Amino acid sequence: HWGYGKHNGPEHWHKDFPIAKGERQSPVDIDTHTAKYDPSLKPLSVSYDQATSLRILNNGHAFNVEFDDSQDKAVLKGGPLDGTYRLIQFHFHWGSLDGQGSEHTVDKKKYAAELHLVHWNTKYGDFGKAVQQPDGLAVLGIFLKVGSAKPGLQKVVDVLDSIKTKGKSADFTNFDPRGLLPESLDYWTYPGSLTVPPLLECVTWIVLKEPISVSSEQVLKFRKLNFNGEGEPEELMVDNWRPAQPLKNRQIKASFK
Ligand SMILES: [Zn+2]
Repeated sequence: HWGYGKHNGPEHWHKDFPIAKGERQSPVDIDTHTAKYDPSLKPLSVSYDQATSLRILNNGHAFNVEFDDSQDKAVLKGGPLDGTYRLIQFHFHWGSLDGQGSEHTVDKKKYAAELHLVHWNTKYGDFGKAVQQPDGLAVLGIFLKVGSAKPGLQKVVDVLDSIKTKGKSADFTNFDPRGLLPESLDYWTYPGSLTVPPLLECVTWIVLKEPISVSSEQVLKFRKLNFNGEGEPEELMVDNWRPAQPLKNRQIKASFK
């Protein structure tokens, strides 16, 4: 099936998903000297006070923290967006070593990891319908560097032992995703896609400038997960990032001077 290796990695994905070579693929390199400051961009509104996490899942590519998205609870609005987008899940991408792991890059710099908080446009009624629309998703992307521990992440790290292998899930209630946000909400934005198959071109990307710091111990626990299922040959869940894709006919816009 698709994955991150020699034989089924990103360089192969186009065979099953020809949109991989499309016009608006993600991630991309953010060239900070060309991104234009756009004074028409609004502050991002992140309203996560009523977020209801339900469960964490090892899907065989990453782990997903899932939310109850049956009501307007946890919503992203403003910024570059028109309307209201509901939080469905978050996950990460990370490396085997701290010098790689992010999907977006900044002037070619790779961070140790990248967090994606995935939200769908409530004008399309459900997630499956939204991913069929060019404005269906808003993904908030946050870089991770290694240094001080992020206290807000520790609940996530300490449940990973229980979801080591593909197909495992665990109850994961009352997790507050505000604890994963940096101080500033300054951002870059551009139109793009999901970074895993089916690679749909339905995302407004919002990539925060300011990384969060996590500890080496924290990221080390991400790297003990497994891509394989229970009892199969152990292949550590590392390097689950797609590299930068061509920018083509797109502009990256900065919310900040
Ligand atoms: Zn992602």
